[PDB]
Amino acid sequence: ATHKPINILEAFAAAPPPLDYVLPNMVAGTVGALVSPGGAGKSMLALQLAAQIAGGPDLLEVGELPTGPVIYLPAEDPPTAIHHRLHALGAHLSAEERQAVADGLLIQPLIGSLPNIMAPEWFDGLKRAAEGRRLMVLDTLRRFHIEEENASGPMAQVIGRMEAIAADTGCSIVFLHHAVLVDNIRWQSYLSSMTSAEAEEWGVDDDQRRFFVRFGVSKANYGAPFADRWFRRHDGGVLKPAVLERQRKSKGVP
Amino acid sequence: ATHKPINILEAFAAAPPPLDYVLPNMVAGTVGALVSPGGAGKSMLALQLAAQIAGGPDLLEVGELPTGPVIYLPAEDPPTAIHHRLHALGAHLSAEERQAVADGLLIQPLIGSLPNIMAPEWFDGLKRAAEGRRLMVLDTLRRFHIEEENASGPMAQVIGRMEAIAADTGCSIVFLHHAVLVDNIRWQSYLSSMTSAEAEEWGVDDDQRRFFVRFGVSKANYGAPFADRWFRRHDGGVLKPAVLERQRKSKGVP
Amino acid sequence: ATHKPINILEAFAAAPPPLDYVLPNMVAGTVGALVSPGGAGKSMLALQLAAQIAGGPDLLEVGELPTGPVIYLPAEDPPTAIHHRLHALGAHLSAEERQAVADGLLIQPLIGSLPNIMAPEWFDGLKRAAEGRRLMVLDTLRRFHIEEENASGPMAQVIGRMEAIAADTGCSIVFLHHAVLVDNIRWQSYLSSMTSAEAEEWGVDDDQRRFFVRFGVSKANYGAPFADRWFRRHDGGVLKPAVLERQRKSKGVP
Amino acid sequence: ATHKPINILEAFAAAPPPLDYVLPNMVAGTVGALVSPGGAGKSMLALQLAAQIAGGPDLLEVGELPTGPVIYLPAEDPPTAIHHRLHALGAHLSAEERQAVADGLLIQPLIGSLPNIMAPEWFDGLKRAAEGRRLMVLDTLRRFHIEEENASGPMAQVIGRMEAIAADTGCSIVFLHHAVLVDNIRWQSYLSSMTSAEAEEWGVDDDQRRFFVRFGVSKANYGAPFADRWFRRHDGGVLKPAVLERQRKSKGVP
Amino acid sequence: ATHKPINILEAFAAAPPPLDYVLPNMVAGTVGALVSPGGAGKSMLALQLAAQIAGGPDLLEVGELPTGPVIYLPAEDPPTAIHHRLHALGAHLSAEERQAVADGLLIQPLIGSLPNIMAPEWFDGLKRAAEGRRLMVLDTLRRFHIEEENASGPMAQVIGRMEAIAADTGCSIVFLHHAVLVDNIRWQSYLSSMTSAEAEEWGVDDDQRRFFVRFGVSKANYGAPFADRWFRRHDGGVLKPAVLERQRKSKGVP
Amino acid sequence: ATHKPINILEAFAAAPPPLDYVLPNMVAGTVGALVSPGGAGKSMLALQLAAQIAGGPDLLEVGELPTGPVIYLPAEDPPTAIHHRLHALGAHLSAEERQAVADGLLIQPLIGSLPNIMAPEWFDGLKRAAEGRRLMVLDTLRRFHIEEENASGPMAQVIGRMEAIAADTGCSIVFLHHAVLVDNIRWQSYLSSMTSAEAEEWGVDDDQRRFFVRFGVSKANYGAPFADRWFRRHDGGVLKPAVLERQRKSKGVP
Repeated sequence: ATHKPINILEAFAAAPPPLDYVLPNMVAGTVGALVSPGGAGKSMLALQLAAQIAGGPDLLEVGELPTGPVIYLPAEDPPTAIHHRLHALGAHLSAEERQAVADGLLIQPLIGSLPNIMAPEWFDGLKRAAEGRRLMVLDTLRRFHIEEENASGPMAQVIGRMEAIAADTGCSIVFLHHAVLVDNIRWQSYLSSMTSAEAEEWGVDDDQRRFFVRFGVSKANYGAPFADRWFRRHDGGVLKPAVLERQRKSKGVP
Repeated sequence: ATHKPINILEAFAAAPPPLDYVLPNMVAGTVGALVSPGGAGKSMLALQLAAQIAGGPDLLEVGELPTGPVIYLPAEDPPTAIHHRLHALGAHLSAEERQAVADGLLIQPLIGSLPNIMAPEWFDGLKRAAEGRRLMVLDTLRRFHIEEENASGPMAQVIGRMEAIAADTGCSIVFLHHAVLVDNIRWQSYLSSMTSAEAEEWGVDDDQRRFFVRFGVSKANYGAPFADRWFRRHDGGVLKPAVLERQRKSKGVP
Repeated sequence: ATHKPINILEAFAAAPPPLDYVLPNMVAGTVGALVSPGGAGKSMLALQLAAQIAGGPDLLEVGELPTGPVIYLPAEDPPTAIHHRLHALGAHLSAEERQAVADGLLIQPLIGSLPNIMAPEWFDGLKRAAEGRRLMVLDTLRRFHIEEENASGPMAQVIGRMEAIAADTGCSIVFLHHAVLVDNIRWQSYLSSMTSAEAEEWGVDDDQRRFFVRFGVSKANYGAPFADRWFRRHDGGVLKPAVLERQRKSKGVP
Repeated sequence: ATHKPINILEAFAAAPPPLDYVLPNMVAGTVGALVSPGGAGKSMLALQLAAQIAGGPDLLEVGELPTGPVIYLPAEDPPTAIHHRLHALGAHLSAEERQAVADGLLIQPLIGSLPNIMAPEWFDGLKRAAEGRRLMVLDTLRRFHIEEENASGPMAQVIGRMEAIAADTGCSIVFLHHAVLVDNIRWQSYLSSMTSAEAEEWGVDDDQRRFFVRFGVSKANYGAPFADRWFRRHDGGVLKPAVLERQRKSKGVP
Repeated sequence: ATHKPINILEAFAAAPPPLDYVLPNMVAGTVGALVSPGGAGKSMLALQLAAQIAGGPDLLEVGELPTGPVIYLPAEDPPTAIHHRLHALGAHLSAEERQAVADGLLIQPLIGSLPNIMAPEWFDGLKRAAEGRRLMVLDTLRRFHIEEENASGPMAQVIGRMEAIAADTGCSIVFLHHAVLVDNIRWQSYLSSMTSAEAEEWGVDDDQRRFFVRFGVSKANYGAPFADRWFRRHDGGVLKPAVLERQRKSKGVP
Repeated sequence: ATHKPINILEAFAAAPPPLDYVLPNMVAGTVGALVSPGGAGKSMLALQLAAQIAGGPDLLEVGELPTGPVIYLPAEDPPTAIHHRLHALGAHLSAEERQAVADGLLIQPLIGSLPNIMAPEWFDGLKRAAEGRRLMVLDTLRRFHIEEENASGPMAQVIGRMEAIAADTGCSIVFLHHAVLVDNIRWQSYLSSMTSAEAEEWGVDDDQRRFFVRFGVSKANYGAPFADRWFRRHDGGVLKPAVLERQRKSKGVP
């Protein structure tokens, strides 16, 4: 990506247009990450945010977000599993909403395709796939490079190429990560399953905490504070705002 | 392999067909692993599951599984040893069951052949061998690559190529591994010899524990929970269900 | 860069010209660093210092500094965020001061441009951009090389190239670094958000410490001591002196 | 090496031919190791075992073994030391036995020859020398490769090449190793000088333990258990059975 | 460099000429090192010893040293800083002594030049610069190579090249090093700022210890023991003998 | 080096000639090492053994050793230092002995010559220099290679080349080492300065233990036991048998 010098006098003289956020606290045209241990629900959450930006409803009740074409690249899930996940989500959408989602969302399975962003063929293809789009989701980062995720140099190159695509096309990029990488990212969100401790704190008996997960923004530079959110895992894993009440007075001794 | 974009509206519109499992909790067309310390019985278990999927009887009493051509690639055992294991297993099969196994199972010894999936010759050969088959078993992974199993980058490439073959041919791949690879695998099963503590728990005298092993699925993303299984080692190591009874009231002080 | 041998006799007889400092304690024509944890305010401080040297006012109350052309290279901030930062700073500048800054400061966004000082094309371009200039700011170092920052050999080459550019052109270079690498630098400054301990030491009640940050020179070889400074964070993050006084007697028990 | 698929039906119907052991518990046509600290007596034991298989007497009292041509490759001992070792062993052989050994054993000194199994010239030469032979002994492994023995990738290739030679020619390969690397071997034997604790356990007074060494198979997959053996060190280092008996009641307090 | 065989009979027959020392305990035509933490005063001490060997006075009161052409190569200090140090030193030299120093000392700044002794261009240039000279000072070693100072192999090559230049030209080489290299060096001297404990030992008030430094030889193979020296820091850092008296009876309790 | 197969029948039928030792317990035609911390006296001891094998007297009173041409390669000492060392030693030799030493000993200084045995030019030269000789001494190993002495692979190559030279030419090679390497060597000797503890044990008062050093063979496979020897350091470092008496009854409390 190449940029023209900033017009300093203009920036001083007039108020610049408000920042454009693709996601809460994430500026459009940049790279971000969604992290959590495997199985926490990143793929489901990612699909839901993708569907919302594509034009679907705000089922997650995060802020209302601008709409634009979205491309989701799942490289770890078998296609038939994705079918089932979409069918499950579909139960939460009206006929008009299902249509809007299909009109703005592209899902291209890449399991076994071996994408390597450090290879010209894939960098070129990914950049072309980002053109005209507002968001690109990579699930997960591990399958889009062949470097050591512990090597700062190689990873600075891998992440740098995502920044190049985003800056040149305007299409934001969010990669999922099972868990440095975070040091090279300016926006980071996460998923954290409800712990036994949190279960007691929110009046959820153990045995049931398996159905709740919290989401928040762990790293951001701009925008108003985004409060952590609790989601309930419905049939098929679909996430929806949880209805929970703080257990001010303990039920026993935590 | 290459995939067609997901038809979103169709996925929403009607429930997709049920998932096709090659093994308990493992989706057909993906890669999985069977792990345990050396000498625990992976080769015998693998041969039995292979014989089952090939069309043989469900001697292991694990779930009922779809049948299809199977290719077993033992790269560490002397060919004559494989003959002894087959002969032992044969004593548990009727005439028609032996014919069934023979018609659907191919066993190609590779000791001394040095297969290297990162080499074009072997990748192409292994992919060709997977064509038209339901399952391919690699025994063990160590002899199918020349990388440092501690290196995430190189191993991501090795496992990645197995995913390419499985997704492209539809043939599932399961590799054995002597006790990371777990991080890059979505399905994982294991074998663990009966401990002295477990022997006490199941009323099995110590010294006799050497004849029992437990089999379970430690990592799976889809499907109903698979209950751990206890197997009894018979002549030649052939595995059978074993009917153990948990000692409710201990025989003494464990 | 090339230097002429030192004329010994002349150095003895003539009074050495006063050292030319681009920044407090930093000799013009050398490389230096501004260090701090991400989010402490390096980008804002650097911008204000750059505006001052370019010809703007001494808003920070640091020593008056020689003026000269300045080029600021932000490689991590999206252009729109820079527009906003400039507009905020502009509220502290008169019409004449705004023009002075615009006349002497050049800001070239590099997000996604992937600069690599070890690559001929980039070394040449950066060297070319340093010609005729007083100061060049790299924000941050991590985005100007693809090496391991903990590797002395590689970083010697990276830092060495910045030294070559500064020496040959006369343009000083200051790179930002998010909290080894300081062992290769002769000038280092830092930013440190006020801690609870420091707030009690300076008469700032807790809950208000979020408004203050300290700036100081942690490594220098020449010049009179630069006293640590406390800055108050104003709208948009603009830093202003806001003088504090030491709390001789504690307000309680620290 | 190349193998023919296993004829399943035949393996079921026909009784598998008895496993052919080159050494106790070691299947002919595979790779194995003899391990111990330097100086324990590996070279002498290996020479005696080699002489036996070549057609000499069973001086060691191990199981009678099939006879066949043997090639011994000492890469660490100067030729003159080998002459002396042979002369010492000769005192235990009759005229007819000496001739049998000379007829079936080939000893090619390689000290200073710098064999490297990873080099085409040496892999080809060693493979050629294994043709038509029953056993090939490498003394010791360290002098047949230039890799890091603690590096799994490189050693996989080194050991893999020995497996290829053994499988293709039918000639078993046993390499000596001075006390990871055993994880890649299926057969392992050892030598261990009698310790003070073992001497008291076997009725040997201290000060005499220097005369005894124990031999045993530490890793094996097939065959009836081989009982650990105690050998007495005679002139020149020649090993002979010398049977000991367990000391039921201690001679004091161990 | 190339050497003629030693004439043994001649060496036996008569006592060889006395050893030629370039510095205390350091034989002419070899490599040595001056080590200390950064900021201890190595550059000033080095310049003074250089000025002495060049023909200046023995201000340091170290042994009397043979005179000869000297070349000083400071690669980290801005040229203008060197002018200030020379000017300060000049105040301690008479008119004739200044001329003496100027006639025998060459100072070639190399900041930003990036000398790399492993590169043919620089090795050849440095060797040419050593021709006809008595001493060459490298300040500091870090800027004369691009290797990992932790790597024994590469450093053995770097130091080796310095030995080649010294042995071939006869010009001794001393490199400064900010606190392995010691293992590959036969002569090593150091600087260590006065500790609070040492201050007490020499009746120097704390807070004033900052003006004293001790110089010594930590590694030397030949010559009479060199006694540690205490130096007083004067204006501009110029070093002078300092006449300290050891406090026999302590002033209080150390 | 290449060797003809061993004539087995001949080795059995007749007693082979006694082993030829170049040094106590070291077989001629092999590689050995002399190790000790720097400054212990390896260079002096090495020169003395070299002079003895060359034809000089057994000043060290080790065993009487066969004579043959010797070449000593000092790569760390300045030539003039070697002159002084030889002159010192000369004081202990008669005119006839000095002549014998000069007739059989060649000393070729290599300081700054940068020998690299892994380079064709140097391997070829060293091998040529070993032809017709009985012993070659390298002082020290570090200066004859550019590898990491901690890397077993590279070192196996470096040492292997010395074995190649020795085996092909018959010239033994002993390298000195300041202190793995020892694991690759079959003969090792050492020097150990007298400790305060040893001083008391041999009735040597402290302050004087600096004049005594012990020598022994730490690793050997053949020959009769070699008892550790105590040497006294005379003028110039020349070593001679020390006249010491065990302090059976302590002088106080050790």
